[PDB]
Amino acid sequence: MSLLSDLCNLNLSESTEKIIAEYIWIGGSGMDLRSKARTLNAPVSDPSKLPQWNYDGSSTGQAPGEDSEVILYPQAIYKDPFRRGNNILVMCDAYTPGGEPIPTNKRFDAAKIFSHPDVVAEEPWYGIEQEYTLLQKEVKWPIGGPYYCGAFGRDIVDAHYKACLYAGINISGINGEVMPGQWEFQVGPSVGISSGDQLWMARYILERITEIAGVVVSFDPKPGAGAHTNYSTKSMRASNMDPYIVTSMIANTTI
Amino acid sequence: MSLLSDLCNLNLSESTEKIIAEYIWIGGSGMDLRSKARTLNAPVSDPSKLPQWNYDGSSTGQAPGEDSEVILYPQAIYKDPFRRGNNILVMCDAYTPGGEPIPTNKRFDAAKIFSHPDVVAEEPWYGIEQEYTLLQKEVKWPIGGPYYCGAFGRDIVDAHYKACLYAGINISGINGEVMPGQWEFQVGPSVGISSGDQLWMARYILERITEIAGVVVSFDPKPGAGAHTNYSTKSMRASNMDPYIVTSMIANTTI
Amino acid sequence: MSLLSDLCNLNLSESTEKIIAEYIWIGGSGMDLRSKARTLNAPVSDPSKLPQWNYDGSSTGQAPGEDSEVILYPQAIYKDPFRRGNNILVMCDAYTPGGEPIPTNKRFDAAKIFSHPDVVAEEPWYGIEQEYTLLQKEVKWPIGGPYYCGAFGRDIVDAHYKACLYAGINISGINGEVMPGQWEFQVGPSVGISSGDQLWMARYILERITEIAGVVVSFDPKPGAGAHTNYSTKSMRASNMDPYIVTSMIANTTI
Amino acid sequence: MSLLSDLCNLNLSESTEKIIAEYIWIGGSGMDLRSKARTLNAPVSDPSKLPQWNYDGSSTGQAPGEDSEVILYPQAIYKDPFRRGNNILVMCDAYTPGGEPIPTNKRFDAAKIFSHPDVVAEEPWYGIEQEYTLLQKEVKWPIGGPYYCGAFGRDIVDAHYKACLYAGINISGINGEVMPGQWEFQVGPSVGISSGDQLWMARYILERITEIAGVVVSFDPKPGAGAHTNYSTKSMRASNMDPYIVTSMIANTTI
Amino acid sequence: MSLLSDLCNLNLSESTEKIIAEYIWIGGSGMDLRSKARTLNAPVSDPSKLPQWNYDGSSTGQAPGEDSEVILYPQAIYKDPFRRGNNILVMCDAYTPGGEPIPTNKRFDAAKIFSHPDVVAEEPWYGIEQEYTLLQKEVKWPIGGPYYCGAFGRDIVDAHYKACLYAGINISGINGEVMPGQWEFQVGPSVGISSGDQLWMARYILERITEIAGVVVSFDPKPGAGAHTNYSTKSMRASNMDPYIVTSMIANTTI
Repeated sequence: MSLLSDLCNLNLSESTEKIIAEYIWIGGSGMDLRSKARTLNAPVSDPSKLPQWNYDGSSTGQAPGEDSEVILYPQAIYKDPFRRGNNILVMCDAYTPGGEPIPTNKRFDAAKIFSHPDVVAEEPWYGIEQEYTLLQKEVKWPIGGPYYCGAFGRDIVDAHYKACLYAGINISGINGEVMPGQWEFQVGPSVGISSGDQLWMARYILERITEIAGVVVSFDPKPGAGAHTNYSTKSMRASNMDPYIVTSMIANTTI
Repeated sequence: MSLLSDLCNLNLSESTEKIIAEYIWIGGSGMDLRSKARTLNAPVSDPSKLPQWNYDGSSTGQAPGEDSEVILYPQAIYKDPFRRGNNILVMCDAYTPGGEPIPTNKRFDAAKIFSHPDVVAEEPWYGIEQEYTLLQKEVKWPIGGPYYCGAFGRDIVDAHYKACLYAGINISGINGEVMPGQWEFQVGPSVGISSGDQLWMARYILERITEIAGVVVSFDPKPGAGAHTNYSTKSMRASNMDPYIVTSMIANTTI
Repeated sequence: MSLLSDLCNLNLSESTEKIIAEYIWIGGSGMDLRSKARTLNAPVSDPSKLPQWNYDGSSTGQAPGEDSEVILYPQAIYKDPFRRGNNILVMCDAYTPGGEPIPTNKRFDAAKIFSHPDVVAEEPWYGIEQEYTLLQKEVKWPIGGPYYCGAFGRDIVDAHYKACLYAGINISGINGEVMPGQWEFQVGPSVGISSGDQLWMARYILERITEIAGVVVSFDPKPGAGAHTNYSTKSMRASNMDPYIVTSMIANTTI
Repeated sequence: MSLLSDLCNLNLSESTEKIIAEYIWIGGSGMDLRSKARTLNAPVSDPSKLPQWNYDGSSTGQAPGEDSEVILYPQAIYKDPFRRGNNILVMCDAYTPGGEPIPTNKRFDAAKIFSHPDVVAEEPWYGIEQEYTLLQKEVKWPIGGPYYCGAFGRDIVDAHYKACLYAGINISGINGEVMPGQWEFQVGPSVGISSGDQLWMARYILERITEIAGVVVSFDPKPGAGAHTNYSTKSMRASNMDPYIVTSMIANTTI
Repeated sequence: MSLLSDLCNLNLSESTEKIIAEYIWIGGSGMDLRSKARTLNAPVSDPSKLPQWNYDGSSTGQAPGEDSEVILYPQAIYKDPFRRGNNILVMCDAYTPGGEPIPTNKRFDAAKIFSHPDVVAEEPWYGIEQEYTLLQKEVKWPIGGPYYCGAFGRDIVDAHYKACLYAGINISGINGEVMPGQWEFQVGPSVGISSGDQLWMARYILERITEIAGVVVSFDPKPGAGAHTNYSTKSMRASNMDPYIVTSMIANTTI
């Protein structure tokens, strides 16, 4: 009657060489996030050598009826916090076939903004601040002053923090809040496009951890959960809003 | 009081040398599968050295009442997910006595098709796609549009994926879809009769996963579901149907 | 809580040199087995060096009330698949005071039969098949035709099989059957009195695994189940009956 | 909760050098025991170096109101069941300050009896038989003919045996009886005052194991549970009564 | 639910060098205790290189509504029993901005008292005597004369002891009491301000252990529970009262 926990943790270096990999892309609605997996071969740490892939976009909800096929590309390579070992999560972005951004991409524009000379000569360290809430599934409300930096499912938050440490993303620090079940973590001085990458990946990791643990987070402005973006520069040195938009617009407007 | 999982997991290289082996043969209905186990002496990787063994055919149903004796042969030798250690599994095929195929064999015809000089020189690969739904025991209804890679019940599929990786199966990747609880995976470039072997072994492994967990899988097309074929060859390079037939009929017709 | 298995699964080489040893003898009805444990000093594989012991025969129910003293001899040197380590299980033979066999012994007669020059001349290897059923506490009925090699508490059976492999009993393979809950396993190569030894040890091990996992069994044919004998001789090379009677009558009559 | 067991099982030498030690003494009723803990600095096996300590005797009930102070001396150096590692237990005895034994001590008289030249030259060994019952917490009835060396909470007995084998109590075999829940165990060639020391230690370990598991023992003459003295000197070679009395009266009267 | 224990416990040296660190400060009410965390780069045992910090005083209840900033400093070097690894805890203290004491600071007074030339030459050791109670999470009453160490969740106390041993606290021994669920532990020789710091951090450790266990403690004078200090100086060498006050008032009055 065990929840298969004897499995799901097998060592792979003793049986085979193939390593699983999952492809995560932004969904059609702008906040939905969906993924499916494929095997791979001998591990490498260079995203350029990973093969491309596609999927059915109209089924997700970001591609037309006839042009469901929308290609994705590999650019970010990290570790896996739910199937340990050498398994890898890769943050792929949605594209209408032919190289042009999909209508709901908002990734190529950020790439060109942060690759523009006035920005790439600088170091747009965007320590964006993200905060959320952990309610439930059965009641969709938080468990149960002192709550700020306080005791409602702290194990979930500790698991998320340690999984983020393990994965390799740049996270800095967790913090509680007065409103029940509310926390926030800092990602520190990372590149704006990279900062959007880690924000999306960390939201996915949180969603998976909660669904494992028996709860669901609600990334909404009011469950208050929002976003604030700090800016660091070479000269200096909403809970569902797109991180690339806020990070890129600061780089575009300020520079 | 019910903790016996300390058993079922004992190391073998410290007490004895015997290694279990379970014989897997296709049942009478063509989709039902039966199996029983027997010891061995020493580890080996050559299927030709394994001894033969039989069973009572009329009890299973695919043999006559008086001719219940159904000789089986060893062809497949791969590890076991649910007993670990150094155990093996074999995908034996049903045969009438004297080397003649049983009425529900569908193994010798595909073997001779893929051993035909034209086909064997062709060396074709078949990434057969298989679709199914994991329903339940207590309700026998799917676990759970937006469901396409969107959630609950993923752990059974993760366990099955990792068990297939642990075994010798060549699997590719799970694709959650719109139908609740319904998932899917591709096999990949496997050589015909081999592709049928891995499809049957993977179906058995998933059946044991589900009966361990507490769910029941109905592979039938409409409990929709179907089967497709992939044809890659050196010249150019129903969800419950026999993999040998589809991979060989395209081998026979095209070649 | 209820976590006691940390103590149950301790190691002794880090603390002491004393090793437990459990003494098993045939009960009064001819099918019940009573036993307790006695400590020792150093491990050994020679049954002739073990100490002797005696119990209260009248309390058990196979000796006179006043002459309850029933000496027991050591026969078996095999490991314990419930406490592991260097723990051992030892056979015992009920005897009347003075070296004469107890009325319900049926062990010395088989010993002298298989020690006869004729029987030892034609080496009596005995493969014995034994059949049982899995009942339950609340119903005392099988868990839950097609059931032949199909699962009703397969974990109990896998545990028993692996424990038997660990504990030195020469078992050859389990075989699920048509009757719900009903299974059966073959013994294989075993020399007569030895065959009775492994049959009795395997029955005791199954009983203890059923009590550990919390489940009840009935080895009787109809709580139909039965047993057969095989005679592998050098010359040409009831589910609850005493193995010694069965394995020796064919040895005596044929040889 | 699934946690609290990793904490209880933390290794000691990884962080600090301090080792806990608990002080167990005979309570007011003569059968009850009381224990609280102190730290230490370095491991040692010589009882002559452990520091003295006292307590409040009026609260316990074996000291006068004004002279609640009751010094306790270090007696035994043996390990701990539930805090394994380098934790040790000491069997301290009650004493009115100034060297005068408490009326409920009954330990100094046995010391002087076994320290008398005739007895100490006799070297008397006492394999005392102790029998108890494992019923339950609340109902206080047995947990869960054939019962004599039988299936009523056997795990408790196995745990108690394996804990008693922690480099210490010279237990020499466990035993069951017809009375449900009833059990008993025997000690080896214990030297006089030791026999009482190990009997009290084993009773305390059994008490804590039962309270952890979920049962309560009831050491009463009629749960019938009693005791028997055994005498064996160099010349010749009640379930709740004080062991020191019985092991010394046979020492004093015979020698 | 069976998962998350593989989580919350991942190894860090395998993936990233970053180590989490949590900042605990005294709350506004005088007994509330709240904390947030942020990562670092490399381990160190020198409490002079860690970064600075601040938080929301008005939300917590310490600083005015407008000037809510409450600056904090690092001074403690310890470890975490709830996350293990190289994780550390620091006992920061509340200030008004600019280095001036906050109204509920009670740090500079004790620091100057113990660092006063006469006292620091004396360097008095304070074995504070702290006692508390473990009632319940839901009903806040114990789960259950003879109760004086003669149990109500002893596992919690054992866990707290071993956690305090791991965390580097100079603790010396535990004690029960007749009061239901009432315990206490001694810290023994500790240098002045370190006594108060260690009392506060041990209370925090116990608070998190009890909230993990599903049980709430009450640090109130009568659940009774108090605090008492010792004066073990080289010259002779309630449950919520501030340890610094009691340890420094005796330092100031006597010296």
